[PDB]
Amino acid sequence: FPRVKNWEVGSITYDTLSAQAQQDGPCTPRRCLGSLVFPRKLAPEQLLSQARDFINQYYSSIKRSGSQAHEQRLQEVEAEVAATGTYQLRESELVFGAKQAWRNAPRCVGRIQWGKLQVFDARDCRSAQEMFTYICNHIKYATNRGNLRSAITVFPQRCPGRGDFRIWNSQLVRYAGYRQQDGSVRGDPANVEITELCIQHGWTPGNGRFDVLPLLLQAPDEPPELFLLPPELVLEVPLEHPTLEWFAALGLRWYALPAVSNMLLEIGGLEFPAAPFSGWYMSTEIGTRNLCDPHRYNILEDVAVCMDLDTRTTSSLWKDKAAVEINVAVLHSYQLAKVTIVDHHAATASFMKHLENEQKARGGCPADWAWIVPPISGSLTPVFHQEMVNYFLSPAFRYQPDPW
Amino acid sequence: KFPRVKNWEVGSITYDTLSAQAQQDGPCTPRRCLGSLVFPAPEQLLSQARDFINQYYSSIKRSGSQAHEQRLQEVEAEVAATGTYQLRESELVFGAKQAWRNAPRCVGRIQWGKLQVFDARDCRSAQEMFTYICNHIKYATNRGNLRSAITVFPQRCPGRGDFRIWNSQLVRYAGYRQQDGSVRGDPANVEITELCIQHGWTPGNGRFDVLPLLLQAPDEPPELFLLPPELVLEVPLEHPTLEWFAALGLRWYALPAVSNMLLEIGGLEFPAAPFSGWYMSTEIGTRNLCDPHRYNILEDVAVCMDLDTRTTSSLWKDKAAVEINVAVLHSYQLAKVTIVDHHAATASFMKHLENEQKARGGCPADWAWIVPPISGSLTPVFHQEMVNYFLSPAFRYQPDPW
Ligand code: HEM
Ligand code: HEM
Ligand SMILES: Cc1cc(N)nc(CCc2cc(F)cc(CCCN(C)C)c2)c1
Ligand SMILES: Cc1cc(N)nc(CCc2cc(F)cc(CCCN(C)C)c2)c1
Ligand SMILES: C[C@H](O)[C@H](O)[C@H]1CNc2nc(N)[nH]c(=O)c2N1
Ligand SMILES: C[C@H](O)[C@H](O)[C@H]1CNc2nc(N)[nH]c(=O)c2N1
Ligand SMILES: [Cl-]
Ligand SMILES: [Cl-]
Ligand SMILES: [Gd]
Ligand SMILES: [Gd]
Ligand SMILES: [Zn+2]
Repeated sequence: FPRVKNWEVGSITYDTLSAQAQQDGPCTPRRCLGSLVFPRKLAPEQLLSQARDFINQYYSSIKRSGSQAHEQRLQEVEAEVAATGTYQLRESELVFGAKQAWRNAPRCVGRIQWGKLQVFDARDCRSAQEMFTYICNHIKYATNRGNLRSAITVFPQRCPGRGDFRIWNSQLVRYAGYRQQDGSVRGDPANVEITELCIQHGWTPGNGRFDVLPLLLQAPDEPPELFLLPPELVLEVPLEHPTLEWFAALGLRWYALPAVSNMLLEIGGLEFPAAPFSGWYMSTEIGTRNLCDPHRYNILEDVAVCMDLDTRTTSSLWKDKAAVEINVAVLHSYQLAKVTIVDHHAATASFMKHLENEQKARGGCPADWAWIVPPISGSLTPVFHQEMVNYFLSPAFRYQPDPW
Repeated sequence: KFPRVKNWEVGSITYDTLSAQAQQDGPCTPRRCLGSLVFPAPEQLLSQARDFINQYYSSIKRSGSQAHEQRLQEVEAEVAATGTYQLRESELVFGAKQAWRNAPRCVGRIQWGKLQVFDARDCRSAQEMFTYICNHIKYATNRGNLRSAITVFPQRCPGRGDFRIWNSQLVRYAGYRQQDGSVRGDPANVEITELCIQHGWTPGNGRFDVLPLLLQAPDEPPELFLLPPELVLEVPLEHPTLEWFAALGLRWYALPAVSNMLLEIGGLEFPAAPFSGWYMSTEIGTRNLCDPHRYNILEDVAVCMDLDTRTTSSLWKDKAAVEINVAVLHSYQLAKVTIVDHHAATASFMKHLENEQKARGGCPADWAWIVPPISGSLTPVFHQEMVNYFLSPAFRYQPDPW
């Protein structure tokens, strides 16, 4: 059992939960591959094994392991797979599995919220227009006029033979990325590719660097089709700085709802290639990574010139100064627009609290240091000085190949 | 079947084939990654030595020659008669350089070839040990124009105890416990401070009192030595535009000299081999001054800046730390003492990664130590995937002699 120390306080804990980590990660005794974004790469006998495991801790959670429907629920799954090859989850199980998968996400710093998740059951949807309506209900419910609420919508489980439901965008809200004469990009460079696929599927392109892309939604086998998002459903926050008057004039915006729509949900060995989840932003995500990454909007320099900073020498720390103000603008703007957002200090402090809860509850917590520590001011947050153990638990969210 | 490594800023892809040569095992398994943990006979001495000799003769473009095989035959003969062997001087110098080159958590390695190696293997006592160290500090500091160096004391050897420097660095500030249960000075140094006191040291009462050296000759108790004040170059900290900053009375020293690590070369172990470079400004500004468990000045600086410390969303922590780092850079540049900021340093580490890929087919690197403690993704190393592993020669941690 790995010994884990916190270097700020000097406290020691042991991660006993790691002992039940199965689906092996990328690392070996000879080399650590912890920093890698995608680890490695992306007879029904196996299905039952994962199913019994999932059902077993469901009843552990609600006390009733031993006797009662715990007994009973086990055979139905057994019978259901024997008869049909796959099985269907009880609604409560779907709910429990969805929360568990979020609980188990090593890279998520917001997991103190894992208990508060609204699960929409969309396993009875069988059309692209149906998905779109399901997505739109989600977006509307999750956005909630700016008082954001964590939400996941779960579409039908993958079946052997015949295709899958699948959202082609990485998120429900993504901004356009347009190539050009110089091969450079107006808009978001992260989304240039899906922008490419949007246009070659019949989407009329747009103005500039903040065009909300359409959804490319895909029902089984029958190839994808475009769906335009209602403007009133897509909540956005124009970016202003509380004291730097010119910041507004930079014309920056970001959307309200971070909703990830390309990850595969695994509960009890069943796979949901379409299960979009949503929460609310940590401000560094927008202010530091989206706006300031060299390969994203890359605005750092432009903001520095406006602040009349000395960009002639790295040792003026002009990047650092401009980054902080871009972050200050994000927090101020979202607060002004009354849109739920959390700063990286508050978020990491809550995660520390989440660590201690999980220590008592499960004897440890899978955490990926490199993704939990914020992208600015890392050592000024408590998680920096906290050792972590990273491993895979089920239920879980996994990456998956893209539909092309 | 070598690890694929991507740079996400640019889109580069390389394969770390060097990792396959990893001569030792770290803490990670397929079950779990322990990457963020801070702390992770003749026949085996023989195969270690044989691999280092192979390395040395590769580096001088003399692999497989007569001189090469002769040296191999000499080494395994000397292990037969004495249970050990001695490095030739050129082998020692190469070995110390590789150890730096091989250190996964060092962002400064672009410099690895420029290292002054002082051979103190003939050192006979603690008193002589002290003289060697004083010369190291004097050469390395060089009146503020810092030069990288290592001094190598006698290797661990059968029959005799170890040379050890008890201090974790050659220059450290005292850390005194208080009536508040508090600490006056550097809290990281309470233990060594206590040891010094109970070994005869007359303690000070300031926040920046330079510690004496506790130096251990084989099978001897440690002996206390005071550093000549004028040997220890310091920099009072001031801020280019915040004039009240100077009144905080903060200082730091010029020379970062790590002195409690073990240098391992071809299976031989050097328990005492202090090495020194020059500071990256974040070590001082962010970690030494702002860690809650170090000098912890962040809040007092923010209040002075008249930031709103009631709420986290004003980012008072981020703003104060940025100015503390500016202060450090300004002060060192003013004082004409070598310093590198985290942007230049990470930029040069990227060049090292590129050099090393051409040279060795990769480079051992610990992402979490290489990414600076502030402004991580503003630096190019953040977006670079890395493979952590152990190569030898190497610097290793070792237990405290007490
Ligand atoms: C409610 C507030 C939430 C906050 C503040 C938050 C914050 C974050 C952040 C900052 C990341 C870093 C990933 C990156 O930068 O690419 C992340 C990752 C992640 N989050 Fe959350 N999150 C929240 C809600 C949720 C919810 C509701 C779920 C699932 C139901 C979830 C599941 C995940 C997963 C699976 C990752 C892994 C990222 C990856 O592997 O690419 N999070 N979260
Ligand atoms: C010359 C400029 C140098 C710079 C800018 C530099 C920078 C750094 C930094 C920032 C760290 C980690 C900081 C921390 O532990 O909080 C580090 C670690 C390290 N450095 Fe360098 N260094 C330099 C010279 C050297 C030299 C000359 C050597 C040895 C000959 C060396 C060997 C090491 C080793 C072994 C570690 C990691 C040890 C540990 O993890 O505790 N460095 N370096
Ligand atoms: C749910 C949620 C909350 C929040 N605060 N932020 C997010 C966005 C971060 C994110 C979370 C996530 F789970 C997936 C992605 C996209 C994939 C990223 N890698 C593979 C390149 C992004 C998502
Ligand atoms: C040589 C050198 C140059 C430079 N710029 N900075 C340093 C100090 C960094 C350092 C380098 C080192 F090798 C050891 C330590 C102390 C160990 C701390 N860990 C266990 C938490 C610190 C050393
Ligand atoms: C190379 C490195 O592992 C990679 O850039 C990771 C580091 N940590 C991260 N952390 C978060 N939250 N998001 C990211 O995209 C990354 N990128
Ligand atoms: C737990 C965590 O690994 C630890 O606090 C590390 C993080 N990264 C670091 N990076 C450097 N350069 N120096 C450090 O001391 C640390 N501390
Ligand atoms: Cl985002
Ligand atoms: Cl230091
Ligand atoms: Gd102006
Ligand atoms: Gd002033
Ligand atoms: Zn690992």
